[PDB]
Amino acid sequence: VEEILEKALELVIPDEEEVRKGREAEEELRRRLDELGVEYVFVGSYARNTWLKGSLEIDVFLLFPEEFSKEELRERGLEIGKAVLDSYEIRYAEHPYVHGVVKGVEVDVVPCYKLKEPKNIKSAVDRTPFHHKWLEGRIKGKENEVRLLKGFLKANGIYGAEYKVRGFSGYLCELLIVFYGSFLETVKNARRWTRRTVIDVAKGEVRKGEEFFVVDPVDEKRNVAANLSLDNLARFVHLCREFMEAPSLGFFKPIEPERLRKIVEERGTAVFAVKFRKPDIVDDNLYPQLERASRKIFEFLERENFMPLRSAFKASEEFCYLLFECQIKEISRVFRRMGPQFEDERNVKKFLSRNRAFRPFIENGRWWAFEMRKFTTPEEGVRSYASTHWHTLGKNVGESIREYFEIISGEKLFKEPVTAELCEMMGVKD
Amino acid sequence: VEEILEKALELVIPDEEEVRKGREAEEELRRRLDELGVEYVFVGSYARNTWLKGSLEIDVFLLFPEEFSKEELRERGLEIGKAVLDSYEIRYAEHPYVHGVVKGVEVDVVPCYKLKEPKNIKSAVDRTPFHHKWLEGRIKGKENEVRLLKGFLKANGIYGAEYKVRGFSGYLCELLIVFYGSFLETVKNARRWTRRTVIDVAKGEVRKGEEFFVVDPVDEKRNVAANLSLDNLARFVHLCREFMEAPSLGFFKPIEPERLRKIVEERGTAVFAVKFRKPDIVDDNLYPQLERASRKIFEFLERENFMPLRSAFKASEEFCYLLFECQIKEISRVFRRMGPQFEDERNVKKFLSRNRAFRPFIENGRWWAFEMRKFTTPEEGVRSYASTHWHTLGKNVGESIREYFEIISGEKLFKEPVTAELCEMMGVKD
RNA sequence: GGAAGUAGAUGGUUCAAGUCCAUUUACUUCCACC
RNA sequence: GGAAGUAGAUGGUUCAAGUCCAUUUACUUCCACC
Ligand SMILES: Nc1ncnc2c1ncn2[C@@H]1O[C@H](COP(=O)(O)CP(=O)(O)OP(=O)(O)O)[C@@H](O)[C@H]1O
Ligand SMILES: Nc1ncnc2c1ncn2[C@@H]1O[C@H](COP(=O)(O)CP(=O)(O)OP(=O)(O)O)[C@@H](O)[C@H]1O
Ligand SMILES: [Mg+2]
Ligand SMILES: [Mg+2]
Repeated sequence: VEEILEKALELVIPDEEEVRKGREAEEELRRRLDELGVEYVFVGSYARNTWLKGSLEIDVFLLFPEEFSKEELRERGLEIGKAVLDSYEIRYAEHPYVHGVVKGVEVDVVPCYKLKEPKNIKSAVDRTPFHHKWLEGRIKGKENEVRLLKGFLKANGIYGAEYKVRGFSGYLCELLIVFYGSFLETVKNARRWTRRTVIDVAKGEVRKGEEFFVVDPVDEKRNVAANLSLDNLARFVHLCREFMEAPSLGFFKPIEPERLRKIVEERGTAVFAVKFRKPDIVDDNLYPQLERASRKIFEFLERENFMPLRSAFKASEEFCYLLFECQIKEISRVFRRMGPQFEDERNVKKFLSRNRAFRPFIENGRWWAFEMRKFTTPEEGVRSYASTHWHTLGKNVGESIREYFEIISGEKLFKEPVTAELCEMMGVKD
Repeated sequence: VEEILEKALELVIPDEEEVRKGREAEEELRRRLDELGVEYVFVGSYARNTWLKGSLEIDVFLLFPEEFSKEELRERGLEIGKAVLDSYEIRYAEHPYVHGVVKGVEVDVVPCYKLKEPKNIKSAVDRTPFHHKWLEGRIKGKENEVRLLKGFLKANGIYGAEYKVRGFSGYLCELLIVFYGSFLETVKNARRWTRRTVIDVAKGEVRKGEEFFVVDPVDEKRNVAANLSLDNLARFVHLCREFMEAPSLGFFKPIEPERLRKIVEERGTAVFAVKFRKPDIVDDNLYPQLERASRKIFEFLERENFMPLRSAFKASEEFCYLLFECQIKEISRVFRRMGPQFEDERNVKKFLSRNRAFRPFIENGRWWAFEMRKFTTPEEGVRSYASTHWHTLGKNVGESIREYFEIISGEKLFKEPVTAELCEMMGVKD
């Protein structure tokens, strides 16, 4: 293992030229910011030298007096960000900031309140300067351990707390390194994590809770792992077990429509997608909506007895796809409806008063009716469901589905940019 | 209602010529029996004049000393029966008797023990002479009420306690008339019977029990309605409710393969039969076995996710048919198998060590595997099931299935003598 | 023959079976055939 | 935007809904976007 981690360091540590680029970009930022007479602080991974090789982003925090309105922070912050970056983008879900580039390096310029105590925070980002002060004199010397953890997580698709990933944030990685001492110790101990593991770095303690909870040393009410999904927690624990069993440098490194067609026909399942235009909204808004829409349709498919197996979704540049595989390609038109016990004649009368095609029957002490379905395939079902229940499939996703959707299968489906997702959904290997 | 019951009397009461035939057959039996110096007693419906018009059978009971072996009763009883009847058949499940004809009338000649007290009975039939003594001076004058109840039950397929029917015995009908006073009172009160109704004629009482129970005034441990099915009890109660709501003389009176084909295709269901040679055994042995075989296959169909709707069975002269209708004509080859929670690595290791086609996955905190079915249709499934599980489908039925069976559907099935059963199974009306 | 129960022994399946699919011994009832 | 909760109002389905499919008002958190 020790030999592998040596090799892995070459993948996670920035070389002298990349470090040089960062420092020069930092120096230029300070120069631009000092010219404006702005109050700022460097925070995050650049300021701690815990950033992953090839993935540098400098965080500059603009410190505003607590009295300022939320609207002043965005106006003033966006104004400063734009004046200070070579090129810029402004795109966010709630908390305002400017993304840009200085001397080839990515930068976020972020307005925040200058608080004493990261308690009753005023903006969403107010803890961040306190994270830095806390980590400052604790992370020193353990930089490459953090970089190993980040690289391990990134190579396995579970790095980042954003909705798209629902994984481990960079800050969480730093806290784990402070807690365990090193990447290897983190990985060894994570093998024994449960869905009820509470890690409290400030108290130097692991206990049991209602949920997986890593308490922010800056804010004991804050779960740093709040947005780590159960399944992704499960993935990391499993990965840690595998790595220790058979340590591989491959842990640190990240089909033709014809074969996919044959696999689907081998499975004998109904495979299809709902396709609609992607709403022009940020990822952090879009993905939870794609998750909701996918779940609502899945649940419809289950209560309709199509026996859905799994679901998946994918957003391309212009379209979104909700993907489903079902055990039932076609169900009978007739089904049975449960009626009352033979005993209560009031409800039996009412149950039998319905005009039906097929004459109700007594079985095991109760009345039952044959009834007719409006659809017999999972595709016909989803068409009905998505057309009438658009409004429950996410604010923007539901509105887009209301404007246009189509259900795709077969040769037509395997031509869509969804092949990676389909393979993962069906556990296709090789 | 009173007018209908007047008309109905003409259907249930034997005319003077049929009564005359019975009396002459009785006189001839006595003459044949007296010539042999045999000890006998007339019992049952002929002896009480409670027999249904057109359905006369005389019961002659041979009274043997209690000390006699079971084998002497059969040998001696069969010997006497044969000497005394014009023609005869000997066919029974357990308790020996001879069926025959004297002067055009059906007769059962039955050996029984001459007990004091119908307690700790020695043969299955030992209560019968006591039933007669009990009913003798209680049923007098209410003969036609009994005949109305018998006729009502017979016209609706629930007369007789034998396994083929699982309904109301003639003796049960007599007890109900003694309890309620008349057919109309029986029918009025039966509307309020439940699956827990206990009727105790000897005590003049209705109470609540664990099950529907009519206590034999001759034997308080005996449930006269022991073999009345829950569903047939339910049928009678419902029928009683209908009759009182809309009294009809029709209550007392008992499809082309092409239309049936269209109905099945309208339903979109899988309809098929298991066909095998009828074992050469009595009804009372056969029917419970047909019931078992039908249930075992149904249960297989349910746990295999073919969503069976109902089942039915029919014995012809030479074949037996087990009939099934399923919502699922074809299921996918792939299905999901539930594995362990991500937490216990011992069981996860073992779950993942199985060589599979399709790579297991984590969902909601636990491992799942894709697995492949050996069959994809309910017919393929039953073929597999009946070929390997013949031994659990009844002693004789299972052995016959082991020798030969076939699964039939479509045009081929609608040509079998099973159309009545199929219509009833699917609630076909008109 | 079928059903219910009591005690015991097994095979298969399954990550895991007293708990699912089956096999089997002993004992106790009960039902249908009147 | 998404999630959880507290209180209230509705439509549909159903023999029967506080209990299923949905709609909606007020209030309390929480998460992602750093
Ligand atoms: N979801 C979240 N939870 C907790 N803290 C967060 C956070 N997002 C941002 N932060 C804080 O803001 C700092 C900067 O965040 P980012 O720039 O998004 C990532 P980073 O921690 O610098 O590491 P990375 O660039 O190596 O991924 C973090 O170090 C952390 O203090
Ligand atoms: N399953 C059963 N339960 C209770 N008593 C039964 C019985 N089978 C037969 N008996 C007794 O034996 C008598 C003769 O029975 P069966 O001849 O089979 C019918 P029955 O009662 O004479 O009426 P039926 O000929 O109008 O149907 C009955 O009257 C009853 O006393
Ligand atoms: Mg950064
Ligand atoms: Mg008779």
